[PDB]
Amino acid sequence: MPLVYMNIIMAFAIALAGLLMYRSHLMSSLLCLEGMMLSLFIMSTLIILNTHFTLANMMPIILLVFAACEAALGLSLLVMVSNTYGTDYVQNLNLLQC
Amino acid sequence: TYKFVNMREPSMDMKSVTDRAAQTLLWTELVRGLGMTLSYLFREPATINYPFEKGPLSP
Amino acid sequence: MWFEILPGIAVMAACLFIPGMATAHIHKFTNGGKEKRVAHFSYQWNLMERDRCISGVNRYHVTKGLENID
Amino acid sequence: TMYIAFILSTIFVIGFVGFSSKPSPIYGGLGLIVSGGVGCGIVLNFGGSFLGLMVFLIYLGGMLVVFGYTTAMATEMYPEVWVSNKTVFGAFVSGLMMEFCMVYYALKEEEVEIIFKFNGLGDWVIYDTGDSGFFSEEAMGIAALYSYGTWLVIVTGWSLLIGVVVIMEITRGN
Amino acid sequence: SRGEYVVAKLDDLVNWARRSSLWPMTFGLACCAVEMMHMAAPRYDMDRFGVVFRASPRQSDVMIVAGTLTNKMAPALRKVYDQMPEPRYVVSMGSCANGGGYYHYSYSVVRGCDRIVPVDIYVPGCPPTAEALLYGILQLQRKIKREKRLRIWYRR
Amino acid sequence: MFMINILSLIIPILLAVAFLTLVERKVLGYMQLRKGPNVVGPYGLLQPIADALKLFTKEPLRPATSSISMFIIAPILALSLALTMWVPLPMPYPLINMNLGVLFMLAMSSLAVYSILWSGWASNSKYALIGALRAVAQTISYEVTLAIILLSVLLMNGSYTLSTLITTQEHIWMIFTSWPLAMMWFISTLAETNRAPFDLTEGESELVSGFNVEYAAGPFAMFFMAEYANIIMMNAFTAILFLGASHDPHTPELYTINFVLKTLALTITFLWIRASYPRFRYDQLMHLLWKSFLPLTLALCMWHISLPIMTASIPPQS
Amino acid sequence: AGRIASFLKNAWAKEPVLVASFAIGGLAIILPSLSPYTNYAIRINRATPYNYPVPLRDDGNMPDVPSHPQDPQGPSLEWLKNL
Amino acid sequence: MNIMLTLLTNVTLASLLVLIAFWLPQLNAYSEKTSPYECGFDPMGSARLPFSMKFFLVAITFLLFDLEIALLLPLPWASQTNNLKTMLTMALFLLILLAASLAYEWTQKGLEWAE
Ligand SMILES: COC1=C(OC)C(=O)C(C/C=C(\C)CC/C=C(/C)CC/C=C(\C)CC/C=C(\C)CC/C=C(\C)CC/C=C(\C)CC/C=C(\C)CC/C=C(\C)CC/C=C(\C)CCC=C(C)C)=C(C)C1=O
Ligand SMILES: CCCCCCCCCCCCCCCCCC(=O)OC[C@H](COP(=O)([O-])OCC[N+](C)(C)C)OC(=O)CCCCCCCCCCCCCCCCC
Ligand SMILES: CCCCCCCCCCCCCCCCC[C@@H](O)O[C@H](CO[C@H](O)CCCCCCCCCCCCCCC)COP(=O)(O)OCC[N+](C)(C)C
Ligand SMILES: CCCCCCCCCCCCCCCCC[C@@H](O)O[C@H](CO[C@H](O)CCCCCCCCCCCCCCC)COP(=O)(O)OCC[N+](C)(C)C
Ligand SMILES: CCCCCCCC/C=C/CCCCCCCC(=O)OC[C@H](COP(=O)(O)OCCN)OC(=O)CCCCCCC/C=C/CCCCCCCC
Ligand SMILES: CCCCCCCC/C=C\CCCCCCCC(=O)O[C@H](COC(=O)CCCCCCC/C=C/CCCCCCCC)COP(=O)(O)OCCN
Ligand SMILES: CCCCCCCCCCCCCCCCCC(=O)OC[C@H](COP(=O)(O)OCCN)OC(=O)CCCCCCCCCCCCCCCCC
Ligand code: SF4
Repeated sequence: MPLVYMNIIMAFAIALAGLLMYRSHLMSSLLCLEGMMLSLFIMSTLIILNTHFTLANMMPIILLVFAACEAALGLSLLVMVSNTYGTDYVQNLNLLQC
Repeated sequence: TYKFVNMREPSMDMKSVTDRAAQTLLWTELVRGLGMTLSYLFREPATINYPFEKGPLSP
Repeated sequence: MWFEILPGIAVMAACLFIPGMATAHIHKFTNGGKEKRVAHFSYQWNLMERDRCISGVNRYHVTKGLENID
Repeated sequence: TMYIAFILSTIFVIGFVGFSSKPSPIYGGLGLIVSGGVGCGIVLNFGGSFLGLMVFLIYLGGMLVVFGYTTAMATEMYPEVWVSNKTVFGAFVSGLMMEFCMVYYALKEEEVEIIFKFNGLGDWVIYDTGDSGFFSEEAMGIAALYSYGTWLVIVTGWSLLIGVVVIMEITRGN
Repeated sequence: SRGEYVVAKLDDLVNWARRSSLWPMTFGLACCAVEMMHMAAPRYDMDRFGVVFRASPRQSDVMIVAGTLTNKMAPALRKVYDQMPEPRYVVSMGSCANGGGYYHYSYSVVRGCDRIVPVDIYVPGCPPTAEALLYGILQLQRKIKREKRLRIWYRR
Repeated sequence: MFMINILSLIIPILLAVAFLTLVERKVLGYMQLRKGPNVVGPYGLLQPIADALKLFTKEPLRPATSSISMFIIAPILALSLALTMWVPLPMPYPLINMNLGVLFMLAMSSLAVYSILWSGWASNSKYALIGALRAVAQTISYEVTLAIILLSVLLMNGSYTLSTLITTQEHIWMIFTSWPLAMMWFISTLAETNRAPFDLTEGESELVSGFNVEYAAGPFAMFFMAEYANIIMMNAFTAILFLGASHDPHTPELYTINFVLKTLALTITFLWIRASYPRFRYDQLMHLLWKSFLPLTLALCMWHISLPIMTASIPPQS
Repeated sequence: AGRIASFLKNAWAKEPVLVASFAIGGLAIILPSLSPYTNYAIRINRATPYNYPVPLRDDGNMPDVPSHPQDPQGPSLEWLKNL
Repeated sequence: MNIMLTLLTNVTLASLLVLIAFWLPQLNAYSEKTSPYECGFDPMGSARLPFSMKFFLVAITFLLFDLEIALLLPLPWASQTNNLKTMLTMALFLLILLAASLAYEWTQKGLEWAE
């Protein structure tokens, strides 16, 4: 494996660590979630272009489509939470307990 | 006496409906405004050459 | 009058002439008086590289022919 | 070599470090736009012009909505930047140091991570000698989404329509 | 001297730009503002001379104080004047701006905008005609033409 | 020689921008029964030079509440992208010949959106924020409609190369072929370039100068230059895409003259529209595209997908 | 038919944009299945030689495969020449 | 390489313009000059307070439609295939589903701004 794949995988790991470590805002977590799919897109297209898997070139587009479907879902949930509580803080999502 | 500034209703015959639909799809009144401004472009400007020319005054 | 606008439009047109004519002249100058080769595909690029190799001067636009084969 | 792909990969990682340290959604979106553009550059070097331009365009459109939402839902009196907060600066510096350590180790020797084995050599080395002719393989493979891949089109269209229905239903309230 | 010649030419060039590009702020207070509109009108087109209204104070060089300045309004006038970046000039137009005008002995009128801001040109009249205001603008341009900032600095 | 070509592409564009400022002043004046600038130079030819010198010798200030980093970056990004959009345009030979030359321009325009957003947010003022949000809405609407319209028109072409656009328009004009899409594209370019009736981000009547309310001296001049460069570039793109000019490979100057004349005609049409119409409301602009253009745009996209197949007129791939 | 005529009259007087949109979309869906040139477009796409025509090893029992490109055997684009 | 050089030239020219603008003229800054602008009066609140977004749903629909246009963009190359009928059916299917999304949102009043 070249160092390029190493950098892309490291970027994905950084974005994954960003999502799992909340600070205050739910929006920042959504941005971290969008970055993970960007890294996945880049990695998949790098792999496909290098092996000349011609029919697999349509896969990154489907990846993007469901990426932005998830982004839409997250934005809708964020607006509902903001309407309820006044802020997008993750601290307010504490009514339910384990 | 008095007059109504805006109390007219449009006719619903097919020719008038088609004319209104053509005005909607083809921006007829917008082109009309463009033509008016073009006419003013080709008219003569109304600017005096101050200070070499002065506006009229009275005693 | 309305023709006092023309010098400004004339200057703007003169400014807009410069980029295209300059690009055409530079393309012809750097390609031996001919059009810059368009290589949109690997086949065209391979043709350009072959032209560079066969020219003997490391320039694809130096074209060789029958006098060069024999 | 010129190491263009490696440099762009490093900039990609740095942008990820930024928006993962998470200063505030404005600067997170800025970093994500930078990362998207640099990734477009990376895949352009690797060959995919359409894919690079598409990912860049999609993320430019997406980050526009995020700006409007963080102006409305996710804003505070003093938005945090990387140097504004101790936690954000600590995370940013940690990510930068980890990336620089990996880069230095890979350049100095064939770095084998605890997960995968990486060889420090040419991205130009790994490329292929063969060539196509008078068509773009990537463009043809993407255009095969309609002739081939009728199933993928169906599931994708159904997902998009259901996504519209869902986002309308979630925000209904009442 | 060579340096004196260079600075004279340079500050003639700089003064020409400021004279020939004047951007008054969109700021009118009372009946004197209608004559500003008539100066903007086709008859005495101010756009000929490079005089163009800008709404934002950050993008204006001249403040034409045209109308009565009241006690309730003086802070706003000073605020926008301060927000105008330098070099900036003031043209007080009409009697109300110049002195008190018809409202000099009033509890609610500032007797002159020169109590609030440093005024460069005073245009008399109630209201001054559009030609009078245009003459004031030209006099301001001729006043700018005499400024020698680089010539002062070289001898400084 | 490539640096020389870059300079020949950059400097004349800036000169044309300054004289477009002058031309717009004079055209609006003569349509409003005035004369416009005619005092500074011969027929007012030195007015843009005076304006530029005044702006760049005036003092620029950073507001106390502003974010200085994004306050500075935004004009830089705006002007950089405005100059960059010109590099793939064939006149008749592009500076940079791209296989996908249209998607590059779409992506760079979508990036040019963010300059006004970041300048408005960085200024930290309410008028700037309102202008930025108006920009967000406007870009939403015009972006979707522009994407689909360009897709259909290039579908009549065969590829995404502007030289192939010239080859396609060798015989007739895309305006004759597809005039409805041409009308909708012209409206969409008005919205994209923020020209009247869609000048909502910098709407002086409602907001005091809009998003660049806090910008002064040089940084303001850069926003003005970027906007006018975008105007000229969009008009040139429209002229290439719909008003095709005959190309002679041995004497390319004729194509340059025709292209310049058509670009000037479209720019003058922009100024004419600004002088002729009132300003939209931004909710009415959003409802205009989604509820009027988007249905017709989708129907015309279906029509232009089907038409080459049913008439056996599919363009060559290369 | 009167109900349909009244509905179309009302739609053409209130939403001509939508009337035109639906008409164009319907024409786009229906017309290609009736045009006789769809097969011609398919054949033109087939006739384009993107890749190399690899020759066949002759077994002595291939009368329909030309020995030379100019031989009468093989596909003919005479229909495309006069089109 | 050429595109990188062009981008570097454009960015360098813009940065030089900013540098000249911020260093050539005489500077005189004080508290009143650099205060925020609110038509001459001090702002009551802050510009960083939340600014309600009355078109929040249209933005999400814009995200989804941006995906749709991304799917539609490779159509010029897909029209060179031999399966013209399948290509046409799939393209029309995608466009009809996009139109159906728009019609559903329009009738369910998703394009009406919040009051
Ligand atoms: C307060 O109540 C009121 C009043 O009061 C009482 C009034 O009166 C009025 C009446 C007013 C009105 C009716 C209108 C006023 C309102 C407005 C909003 C103004 C309306 C005006 C217009 C619509 C048109 C006027 C024009 C405007 C506003 C545009 C402004 C112009 C600029 C910003 C120009 C600045 C930009 C420039 C100059 C471009 C930058 C320069 C360049 C690019 C040039 C650089 C070139 C180079 C670097 C190249 C150099 C190298 C070369 C040449 C070669 C070198 C080569 C080498 C090899 C070395 C009203 C309504 C009112 O309500
Ligand atoms: C960061 C960018 C680097 C690359 C720059 C590339 C070229 C840039 C081209 C654009 C220039 C823009 C300005 C144009 C000129 C007008 C403004 C002007 O004159 O500004 C000059 C500025 C002017 O200072 P000022 O802050 O008073 O500016 C006011 C200027 N007027 C009056 C005209 C409004 O000069 C300086 O700041 C320095 C003057 C001498 C003092 C030197 C101090 C030491 C540090 C620098 C010298 C080198 C030290 C080496 C050793 C270090 C270790 C000990
Ligand atoms: C935009 C890109 C940057 C350009 C950088 C500068 C490039 C050169 C700029 C061009 C300079 C133009 C100077 C114009 C001369 C003024 C014209 C003339 O009319 O002015 C006369 C003389 O003007 C002044 O005396 C001096 C003007 C400038 C003289 C030359 C200055 C130095 C120019 C050469 C140096 C430029 C390069 C060095 C800097 C880079 C006085 O007339 P005026 O009263 O007003 O007109 C009133 C109107 N009336 C008549 C109808 C009533
Ligand atoms: C009807 C069954 C109902 C119960 C099951 C419902 C499951 C969901 C609905 C699924 C319906 C489609 C299933 C069949 C997919 C066919 C895929 C493929 O095999 O057929 C294509 C044929 O496609 C046809 O043209 C029609 C495709 C379907 C048309 C639209 C149907 C939409 C129905 C689904 C609506 C969305 C709901 C999905 C979620 C419920 C390929 O033809 P071909 O030419 O050889 O392709 C060339 C390939 N080459 C190059 C290798 C030769
Ligand atoms: C390339 C150069 C093109 C130059 C074109 C310049 C035109 C003139 C420029 C001045 C106009 C610019 C300012 C005007 C901006 C706003 C214009 C505008 O409003 O247009 C939208 C207008 C107004 O809508 P409303 O009145 O609000 O009604 C809504 C009811 N709910 O509605 C529109 O959508 C019109 C857009 C044009 C539609 C195209 C005409 C469609 C005709 C279809 C027939 C062809 C079918 C093709 C199939 C052929 C079958 C054989
Ligand atoms: C299936 C084939 C078509 C494929 C798709 C067609 C292309 C894309 C068009 C669809 C986009 C979305 C359509 C949305 C339709 C419903 C929207 C709606 O609610 O409209 C209402 C209802 O108004 C109507 O009248 C419904 C539209 C009726 C149009 C359908 C007519 C059918 C056309 C038959 C073709 C006849 C041929 C005549 C040719 C004439 C010349 C072209 C009015 O809108 P308002 O909410 O009042 O506006 C806001 C006011 N505050
Ligand atoms: C052929 C070879 C080349 C020949 C020509 C060479 C020079 C070309 C121009 C280079 C740029 C200008 C160089 C510096 C000029 C002198 C500026 C100066 O020192 O001004 C100092 C002075 C400040 O005032 P002071 O006396 O200090 O008072 C303190 C405040 N109470 O006064 C001021 O600060 C006055 C305010 C303005 C100062 C800046 C403007 C000076 C002239 C610039 C002209 C060119 C502008 C170009 C703009 C960018 C391009 C559009
Ligand atoms: S000086 Fe006269 S005209 Fe002017 S504001 Fe006062 S009363 Fe009105």
